[PDB]
Amino acid sequence: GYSDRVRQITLGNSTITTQEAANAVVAYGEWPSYLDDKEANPIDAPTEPDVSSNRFYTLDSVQWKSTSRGWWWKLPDALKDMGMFGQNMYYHYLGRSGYTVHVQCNASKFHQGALGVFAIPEYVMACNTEAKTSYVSYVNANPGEKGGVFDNAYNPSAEASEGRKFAALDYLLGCGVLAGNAFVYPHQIINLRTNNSATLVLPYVNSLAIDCMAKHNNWGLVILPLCKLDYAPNSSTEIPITVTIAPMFTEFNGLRNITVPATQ
Amino acid sequence: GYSDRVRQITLGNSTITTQEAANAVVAYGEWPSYLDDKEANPIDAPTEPDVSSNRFYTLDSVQWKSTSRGWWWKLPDALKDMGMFGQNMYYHYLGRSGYTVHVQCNASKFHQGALGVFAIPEYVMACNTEAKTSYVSYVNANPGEKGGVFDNAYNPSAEASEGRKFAALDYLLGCGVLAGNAFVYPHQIINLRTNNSATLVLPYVNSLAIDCMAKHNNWGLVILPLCKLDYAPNSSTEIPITVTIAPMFTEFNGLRNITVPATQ
Amino acid sequence: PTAQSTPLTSGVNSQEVPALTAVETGASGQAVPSDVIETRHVVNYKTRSESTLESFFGRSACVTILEVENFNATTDADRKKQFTTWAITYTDTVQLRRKLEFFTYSRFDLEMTFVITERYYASNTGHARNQVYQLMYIPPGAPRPTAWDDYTWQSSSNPSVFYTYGSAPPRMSIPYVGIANAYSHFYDGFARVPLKDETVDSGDTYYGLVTINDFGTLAVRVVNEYNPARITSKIRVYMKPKHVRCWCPRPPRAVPYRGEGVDFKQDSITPLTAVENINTF
Amino acid sequence: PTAQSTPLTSGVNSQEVPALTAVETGASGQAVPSDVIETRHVVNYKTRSESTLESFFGRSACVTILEVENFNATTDADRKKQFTTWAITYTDTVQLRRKLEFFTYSRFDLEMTFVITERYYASNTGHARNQVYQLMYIPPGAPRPTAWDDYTWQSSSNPSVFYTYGSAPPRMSIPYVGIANAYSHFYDGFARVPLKDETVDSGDTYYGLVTINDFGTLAVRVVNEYNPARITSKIRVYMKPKHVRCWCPRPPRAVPYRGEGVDFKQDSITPLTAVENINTF
Amino acid sequence: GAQVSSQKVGAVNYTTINYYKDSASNAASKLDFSQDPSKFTEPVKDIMIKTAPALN
Amino acid sequence: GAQVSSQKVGAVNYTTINYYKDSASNAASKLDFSQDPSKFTEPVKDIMIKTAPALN
Ligand SMILES: CC(=O)N[C@H]1[C@H]([C@H](O)[C@H](O)CO)O[C@@](O)(C(=O)O)C[C@@H]1O
Ligand SMILES: CC(=O)N[C@H]1[C@H]([C@H](O)[C@H](O)CO)O[C@@](O)(C(=O)O)C[C@@H]1O
Ligand SMILES: [Ca+2]
Ligand SMILES: [Ca+2]
Ligand SMILES: [Ca+2]
Ligand SMILES: [Ca+2]
Ligand SMILES: [Ca+2]
Ligand SMILES: [Ca+2]
Ligand SMILES: [Ca+2]
Ligand SMILES: [Cl-]
Ligand SMILES: [Cl-]
Ligand SMILES: [Cl-]
Ligand SMILES: [Cl-]
Ligand SMILES: [Cl-]
Ligand SMILES: [Cl-]
Ligand SMILES: [Cl-]
Ligand SMILES: [Cl-]
Ligand code: NA
Ligand code: NA
Repeated sequence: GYSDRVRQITLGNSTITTQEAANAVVAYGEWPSYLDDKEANPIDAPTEPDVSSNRFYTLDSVQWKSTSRGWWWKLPDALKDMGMFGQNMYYHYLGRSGYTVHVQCNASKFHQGALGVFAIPEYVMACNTEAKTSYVSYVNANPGEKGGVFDNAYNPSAEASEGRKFAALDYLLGCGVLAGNAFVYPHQIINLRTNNSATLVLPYVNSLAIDCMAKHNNWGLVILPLCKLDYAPNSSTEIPITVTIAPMFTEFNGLRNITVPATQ
Repeated sequence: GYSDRVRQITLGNSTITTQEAANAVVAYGEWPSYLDDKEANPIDAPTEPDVSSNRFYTLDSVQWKSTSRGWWWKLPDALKDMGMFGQNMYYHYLGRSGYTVHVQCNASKFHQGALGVFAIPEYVMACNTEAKTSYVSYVNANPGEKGGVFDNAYNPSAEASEGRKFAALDYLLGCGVLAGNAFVYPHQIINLRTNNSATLVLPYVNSLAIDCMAKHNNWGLVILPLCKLDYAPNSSTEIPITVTIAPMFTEFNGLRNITVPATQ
Repeated sequence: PTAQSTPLTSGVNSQEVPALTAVETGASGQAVPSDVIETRHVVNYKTRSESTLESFFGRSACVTILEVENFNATTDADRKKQFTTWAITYTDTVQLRRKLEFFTYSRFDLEMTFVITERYYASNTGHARNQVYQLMYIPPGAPRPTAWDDYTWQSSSNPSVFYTYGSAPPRMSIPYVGIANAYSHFYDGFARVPLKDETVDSGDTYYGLVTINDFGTLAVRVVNEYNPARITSKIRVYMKPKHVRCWCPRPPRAVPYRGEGVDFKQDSITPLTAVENINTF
Repeated sequence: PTAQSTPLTSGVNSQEVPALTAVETGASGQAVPSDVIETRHVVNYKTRSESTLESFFGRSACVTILEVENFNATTDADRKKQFTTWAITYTDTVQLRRKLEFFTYSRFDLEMTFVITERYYASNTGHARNQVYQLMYIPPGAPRPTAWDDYTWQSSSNPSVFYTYGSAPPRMSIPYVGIANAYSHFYDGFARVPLKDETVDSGDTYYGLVTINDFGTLAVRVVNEYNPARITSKIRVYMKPKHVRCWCPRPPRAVPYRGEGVDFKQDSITPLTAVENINTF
Repeated sequence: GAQVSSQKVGAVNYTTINYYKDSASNAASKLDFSQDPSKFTEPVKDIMIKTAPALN
Repeated sequence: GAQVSSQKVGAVNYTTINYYKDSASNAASKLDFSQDPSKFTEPVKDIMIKTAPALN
């Protein structure tokens, strides 16, 4: 009865079902966990918000078209305005979190296409001016739940002030490496003939036990069309991709007044 | 190998197969049985016709259209002219029977629609004149294998003599209760995307051990389109619904000359 | 016994999927909160005591209102006002009937209670001595009265209760008296089989329980002879099913009754009030 | 158990100083006579039996007076006099209310008793036969009568008591029926949260227990039809809390009530009578 | 022939004696907490395990 | 199921039988002499000994 294709995930007051999964990935074979006393750093008693924040948040959906070049988000950035997770994040200097990432994309037995879904630690991307290096604004680096898109062209700006955004060039993974090698990162593929969802469980990954969430994204989430969407009755059709992410084993230190980042 | 979707039922010289079932219902959790000595009433040695009568009889098929409002039959009425069951029924004053009801409706993976299939004890229906109450002719109450149909309008007769039939109003289940609550009765649903048949096994149900079959129907069988038939290439398409019913554990008392009911 | 307590549960990431089912099977949804959320432990001490059948039916309900009078009657019509007869039923009123009709069959003993009230018809005709009432149960076959003072009221075998005005409401128990093994609230059939070519009328025959039911008759009189002052009385009849069993549940009555059957009335078959939109909180 | 006996004590000359304290702590004074005088031994056999909560509340108190009449009503206003409805509460009167309001929360069963009285409206319209009353408890949601003889009085499920004039005052017990774990005598809050920019009226909304309390309705009628003589009746309703628990004591009401809330009236907020001087024996 | 039974709790026993020779005269039946919703909510021939697929 | 209890003395036992199936129907609760005035008269965190200084 039980199947690699059928799964339920419950976190807090939220549940996901899928009937066309393809197993699930646990990044680097490690489930998330709380921070042990023998690896701890800040000494204040941490806040562990548990069910208030460790639950599925669904981002705004994006549309997959035959011409789409792909999508990216950063974490914890994409969830910074999500319910109590966002509040706990911004009221504290320090935070750590794992995640369950559930990417959703159904179609029909007559559609075709394949999405690579990658979780990338320290997903540093190229800037869009050749007058400077590492020249990206905080606002452009941290788009929140809307994330960003890849392009198949690189057109760096005439003036440095206009190029302070990522050059998200698809085939170089926005960072000067070949996209065909992205499979070294934890990943699944949503191949429409096979499955309609990808599930990745991510431990906290960093060179520190805990860090400043508002300064530093631990993971990138990349969705790249490896094989373009095609549908014979209408090649211009679009199908939604929906991203739903739950923080897990969240832990926060250094409580004070709320952080309100710059918006422009 | 074995599956909730694949079933064989053999009674007497008759067998049914289905490859897209959805389990089977045993009404009120009780399989039919013969009448025990400690619950018996008439004292003559009963006739138990066994395989001659306890076998699948297939009624005339009906056509499901996008405009159909539903169908009803009564039991044992629907089987009164069926082989040796009918003969045993009419040669005796008294009879009891359980049933296996198998409703059949296949389509395609591109059709949609859902039929509620309900077995209703004492399915008393409203009459079609407001000049009288409980004013239904024997002939109209007992249509036999052709059964009857529901309507979505109630148009009671101008004169009492013309309204001596059921007002089979669909959303009131032909009896002044809301059809959405019919699920309190033993039932299955034939939802075309899921299954192509319904199977209900019915014990004898009455306030007596045994009764006059020619006077009294113990069960109603109701088939209501809960979601209309739709098929994109031809919205006017029709698909058959076929009803096949086997008496079970039949037992008859009070043998005499044959009952021949009025026909007009 | 109590209603269900809730166990402490966390989350899952599993091939076990209790949130999904297939109601085509005829099974209702079965999942409970612990299956689809993280739950705390809550001990449930609450019970379903008041929804047992005995509790649901454990009330004396008014089933009819009868009228009788006491005065010097000089016409046939006025003589017929000196006593009343009523075929025993629960269909004169709607409330108890609807509750019983959640079920197809039942078995119970009955407590019957009566409330008897009077008023003066007029004020210029003196007064009236305190009245005694006779309520006689006439089982099917026993002779029915044609006058308030005929021989039937001697009631040698029929049960009668003599009630004195102003005394406590009278009351008696009746056993389960059905000739079947349960009462039928619905009967999908007829009292006889009409046969081929018979000359018996088929145009004015009825259908269902009305063709087979007969629980006898209640006959009521004022035992006193007339005073100068005409007194008019009402007798309210109450029924409480007790020691109750029921079988085969049914959807409850959704639209007004229009008689003893299941028939409905054309101007009263629209119970739902339409909502403004499918998205109306 | 008895109140405290007094021990034999003499005097002291000591660094122990029970006469001094510091009530800033929130503690009341604790010293007793033996601490500050020479005392004899006195055995105290007296008990605090009559100040237990059960004893303090162990009385049937009148909480309202209802009126109903029986006559031939020909106008809407007069038809409405043939029955009465009353939202069940203890705030129509002041005495039981004030006693209950020594506490913030309570839990008790209720004994309800009724005293029913009549008088003739006039003397030139003959007489009236003895009347039977129906007192029907209508829980929240159940249909309320619009006429004295409408269908609601059949009372299949609502509890009703039928009372015959001149009989002993009728009486019944009611369990603790609160939907919380105790009754609240005071509720510092509202029934809903008004939200930012909503169009719901905020100018005519209320505050406190009145926004959340609902113990249903008592409906009363005379069951009899009209006599030539109009009869007017009063129904006094009595409540006795029994099996009582209470929590969180409060200062008692010091000034007149002016409604169901804690509000006070400008002409009645001077309870103390001024003394001539601070030195007035 | 007195029966002593537990009362329904309020905010603990009571006594009953039957006075009449017919059981129909008796007061209400004692609370019966029996139930089996599955005869109506799950009257299926083959057992359905919640955590399993309803159809396999 | 008769309960025999001490009466309140006058200027010595009595008998009670409960007739009803609901405890709400019962007569008054028996005298409960429980008390703990200190939860209102001395609800202090640190014990205060009368003979000692209230503040030291
Ligand atoms: C039932 C009814 O309405 N009775 C009324 C009678 C009758 O109408 C007449 O007496 C018949 O002629 O008249 C009264 O004025 C009366 O006698 O005092 C009032 C009384 O209530
Ligand atoms: C309530 C009341 O005051 N009723 C009084 C009536 C009415 O005022 C008139 O009958 C109405 O017209 O008058 C009386 O003289 C009477 O009838 O004997 C005295 C009686 O107490
Ligand atoms: Ca045989
Ligand atoms: Ca759970
Ligand atoms: Ca008489
Ligand atoms: Ca001393
Ligand atoms: Ca009246
Ligand atoms: Ca399941
Ligand atoms: Ca001191
Ligand atoms: Cl955001
Ligand atoms: Cl036929
Ligand atoms: Cl006589
Ligand atoms: Cl007489
Ligand atoms: Cl609406
Ligand atoms: Cl009534
Ligand atoms: Cl009357
Ligand atoms: Cl003074
Ligand atoms: Na429990
Ligand atoms: Na003492």
